[PDB]
Amino acid sequence: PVIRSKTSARYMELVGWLVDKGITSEKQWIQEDQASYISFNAASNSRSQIKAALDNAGKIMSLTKTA
Amino acid sequence: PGFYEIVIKVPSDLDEHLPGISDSFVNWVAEKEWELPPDSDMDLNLIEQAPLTVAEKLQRDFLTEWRRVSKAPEALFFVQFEKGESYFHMHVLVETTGVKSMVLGRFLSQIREKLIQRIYRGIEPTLPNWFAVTKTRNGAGGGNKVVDESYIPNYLLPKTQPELQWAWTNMEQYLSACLNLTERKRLVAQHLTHVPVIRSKTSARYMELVGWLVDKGITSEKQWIQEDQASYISFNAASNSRSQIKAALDNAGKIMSLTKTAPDYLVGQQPVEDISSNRIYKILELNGYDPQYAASVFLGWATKKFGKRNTIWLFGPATTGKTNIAEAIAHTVPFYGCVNWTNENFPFNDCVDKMVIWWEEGKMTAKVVESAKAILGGSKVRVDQKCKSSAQIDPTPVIVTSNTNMCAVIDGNSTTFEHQQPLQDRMFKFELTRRLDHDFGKVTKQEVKDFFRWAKDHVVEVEHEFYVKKGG
Amino acid sequence: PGFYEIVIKVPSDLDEHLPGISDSFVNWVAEKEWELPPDSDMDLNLIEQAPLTVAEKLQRDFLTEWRRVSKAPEALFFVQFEKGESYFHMHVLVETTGVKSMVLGRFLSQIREKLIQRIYRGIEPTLPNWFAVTKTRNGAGGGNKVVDESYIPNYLLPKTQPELQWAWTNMEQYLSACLNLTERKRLVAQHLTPVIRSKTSARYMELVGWLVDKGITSEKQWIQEDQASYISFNAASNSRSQIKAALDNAGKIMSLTKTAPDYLVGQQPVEDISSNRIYKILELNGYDPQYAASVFLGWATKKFGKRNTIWLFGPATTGKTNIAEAIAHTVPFYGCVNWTNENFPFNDCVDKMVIWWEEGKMTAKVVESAKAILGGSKVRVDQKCKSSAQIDPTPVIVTSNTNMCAVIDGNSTTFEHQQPLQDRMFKFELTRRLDHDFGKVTKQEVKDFFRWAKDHVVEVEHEFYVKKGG
Amino acid sequence: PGFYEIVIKVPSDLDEHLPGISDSFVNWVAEKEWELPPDSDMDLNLIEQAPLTVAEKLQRDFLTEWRRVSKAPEALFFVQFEKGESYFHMHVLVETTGVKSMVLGRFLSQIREKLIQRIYRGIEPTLPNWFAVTKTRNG
Amino acid sequence: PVIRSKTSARYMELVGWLVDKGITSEKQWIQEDQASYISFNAASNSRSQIKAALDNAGKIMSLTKTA
Repeated sequence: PVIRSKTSARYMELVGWLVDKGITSEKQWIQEDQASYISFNAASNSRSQIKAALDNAGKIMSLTKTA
Repeated sequence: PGFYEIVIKVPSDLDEHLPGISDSFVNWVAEKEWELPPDSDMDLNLIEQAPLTVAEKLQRDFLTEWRRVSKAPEALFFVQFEKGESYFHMHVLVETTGVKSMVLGRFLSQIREKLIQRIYRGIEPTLPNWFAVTKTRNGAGGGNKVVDESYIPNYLLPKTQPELQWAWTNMEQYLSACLNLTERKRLVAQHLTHVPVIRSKTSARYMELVGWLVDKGITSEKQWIQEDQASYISFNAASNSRSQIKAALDNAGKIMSLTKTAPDYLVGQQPVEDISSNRIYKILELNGYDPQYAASVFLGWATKKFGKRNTIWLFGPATTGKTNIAEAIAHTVPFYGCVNWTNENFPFNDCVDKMVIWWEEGKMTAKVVESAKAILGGSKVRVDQKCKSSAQIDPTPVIVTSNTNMCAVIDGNSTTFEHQQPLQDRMFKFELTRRLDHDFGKVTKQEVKDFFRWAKDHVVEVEHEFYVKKGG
Repeated sequence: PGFYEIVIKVPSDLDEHLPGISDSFVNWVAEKEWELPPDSDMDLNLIEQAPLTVAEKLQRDFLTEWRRVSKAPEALFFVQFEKGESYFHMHVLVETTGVKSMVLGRFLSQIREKLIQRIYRGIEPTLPNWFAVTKTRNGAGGGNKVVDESYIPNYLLPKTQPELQWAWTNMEQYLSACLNLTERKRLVAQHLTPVIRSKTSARYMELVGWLVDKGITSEKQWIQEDQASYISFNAASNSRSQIKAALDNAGKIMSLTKTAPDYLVGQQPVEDISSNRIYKILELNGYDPQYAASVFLGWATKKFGKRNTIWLFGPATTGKTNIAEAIAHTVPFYGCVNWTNENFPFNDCVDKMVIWWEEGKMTAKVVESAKAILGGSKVRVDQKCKSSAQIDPTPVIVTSNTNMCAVIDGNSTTFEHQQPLQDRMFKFELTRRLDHDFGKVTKQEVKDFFRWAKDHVVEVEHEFYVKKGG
Repeated sequence: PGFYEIVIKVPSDLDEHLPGISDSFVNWVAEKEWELPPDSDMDLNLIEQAPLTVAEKLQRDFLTEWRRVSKAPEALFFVQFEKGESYFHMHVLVETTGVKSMVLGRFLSQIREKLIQRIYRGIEPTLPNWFAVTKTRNG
Repeated sequence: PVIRSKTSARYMELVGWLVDKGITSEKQWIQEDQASYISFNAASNSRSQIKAALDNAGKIMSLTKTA
């Protein structure tokens, strides 16, 4: 299935925009744009979301795409 | 433009929901037959008849009352008659033009009363909350849910023939998708293919606080109180505000770890009007060195302008116009670290995750001479740590303030001089032999800031050499 | 000088937009040919012929009528004949000289009627809104838009062949940019080149302020000053989620801001120093109380640096602990260095203003950090079950009876770090024992001693042995 | 001493707000000019012309009608013409002496009728409530 | 400063009754009035409040009263 909501669509768009630039960890986020980083880090549920997004992007890049 | 999701339950059982209804109403509702348009692939057998007419009358009266009470006949709307699992309802949508959130409650009650007095003719439906508006939270807590245009293709259009019955809307972008599954599916697919930040009153202030903190140079709780104790206390009243302090501190640290150059924080803002009063000026003029040339050399060394020769070495006994300036610089910069010359295995243990490498009364070691030459010659290298993993040390301006000849690189229980020329061709020799008086006073951070700023107001041609020109 | 943006649609299809037009007009529209200037890179094939004549006549008559209704023949203008996606239009621009913004509709209608009666000969174009003025807001609620000279190179000049057909203007700076893409692009490239208010936070701020004013060190003093407040703030659902935070915040605020000398300075002057217990202890032992008082004044005010430490050496029960017992009770916060714990000896000394060392014994595990702490130098040390913390230069006092220079290292001792420690303290020789009727030192006695010290300042010489009493 | 906050929305477009206006009015509004007084440092280029004359005529007739209906020509007042982003609005203030809050509405209606029958020459501006008084609550 | 609320007043009355009746442990509460003990031991949050009030009463009696 593909549940949708106001909190999941933003996360989907964020991960889709991140995987395009090849984000590795939080270090690359500040290099690209710290404004968007602090925007999401301002919330309280983003701490547990960024850690999962990093691993998800890593696992995706390694299984689908090739160097 | 936002919209309000109004829920209007369509009475399914006219005998139970509308006890005592006149027979004329039921006759007129049952005699009205409907037929889908010619270009409509929807199956009419699944769609009802009397409930369809009831929903049509209800939504028509609702739209009429809304246009009459809001004075906005050109307002957009989107009605969709569906069939719930146990009762019929409608996902009515009306724009917020001319109707604020603090007046919607009264208009809803007025429209409900008008519908009960006109359609049902006084008889009020006995359904659990037959007329209400979607809220951001269940109960009387959350407020009116002001959805967006993306809510239509995200919940209404995805529904197909089984749950769909009819729909009415004046928007030009959802005209053919009223009674056509193909158009609805096409719009849903287009919306999914089309699809970042979030705007909130609680995050907007945090985004400015994190930017003001880095501007003021705060990297801990003491620095926050140094500016204003009341301001710091205001941002730590509740647990949510307390965790915010730690989050902001961590983010500010990780950001400062990736600025662009150290001088970005050391260089002052406003110019200098009296440099003679600065202690650095007197320290440089007493040892026999042109303050202007020394300031230019310091600016070029801190800005990574020399590259290979981007290093300064203050010679002469300890505390001779060498230790005071270095201590002031270390106290001014956010983080610092003293090179542990005693620990030849991991002398850079204290210089981990630091912006400046300070060598206070310490001799050069041969165990980290090759790796240190890379950072001194403008090159990156990942050195080890004391019981910790390695870490890349980007080209950072190193400052040496020792008394013994640094060329005598020690290699354990002996001494060598093979690294004399290699280390001398990438450092500046500052023969600061003059000793400061007991009443000289320690240099402050504002003094270092003013010195670094004046270094920019009076720039001179800095020559890449070993021996720095003295004050003639 | 501003300009008015008046849109004028050019009827393309003369049969549909101008029904009933005479054949003579169509003949003139189709016969009049046009040709770009010699220095024009635009393609004439893409530019239509019939609409160009109509646009030229329209703009000419419009300028002629404007120069008459405004009384400004030398006014600047800028016309650009373009081609929309489904209808032709012109971005006519006229200066605001002569004609105002409020009295514009009348002149516009008059010019439209004249243009009709002249070119179209009574027949009015059937194009929806074929003659109007660009408003400041999309709708029936906005005044006439008054653009500026910068509006041309930021909207009209960027446009290209698929859009443009012709343009007319008298400005010396925009003549070559009317029928030339190179000049248009050149001009386009040259012109472009926290606090928070809340009822739940105000109470917390007021509580922090009251605690800082009264000076609540630990939780015990809270109940002493007020019990109802501690009961109310503890009755909350979170219980003890804010009490400890407020205590730590107040402690840190009072430590970083104020210091011990702020309170050690006595208020009123000393009336009799001989009656003080510290003075008697210092005099009976054969040491000039004046130098000791000056040393204490300079030590709290961290004015010695390396030698910013006192070492009251002597046998036990010789007026050594009696002074520290009062010095620690007078100051707000106090601690004790645990010499037995070689790993974390500074377990109790956490954010304290005065560090008292009772029967201290230097160890090899903290011989480096000790030299920096006692010597008035910033240094970071690892805390017990807590992160590291920098102990800023703080007055430290020792009251041991053994040799502090002896560095213990398990089942042995080394005197390598003897001179560094000897050159950073003030050794004493207090051998006289105090009687039972001497009594302990009070809190006011320390303040009186500090006041007498400030009242009698002498040169403090960096000597190992303190000057004895002559 | 209190004052009544009166607001007058000057027609931003006479052709759209005042349909059928006489030609003499437009001619007088266009041909009329003004200059900066001696003790004035405001740029005349930024200040409009026709709106200035319109506001002057409006405030003059309003003050005359108020002094005639109140029988207090020596009363205080304060008129200030503004230039809004969407439309032009005037801020008129009159003393609350000799005029109660009840008869204030009747006097306002009377002067409005006089203005629409004399100034506008029987033309009602299309702007919503072109003339009214500010209340203590938006509504 | 003092927070005002029903729970605050209830806790104040509780600690007052405790320090008046000389209660210092859970045994004395049952010895005097075993009904209030079971009444306050129902809610989960009240269990921590009981210990907090006990400690507060003990400290208050140690600071004010003497041996």
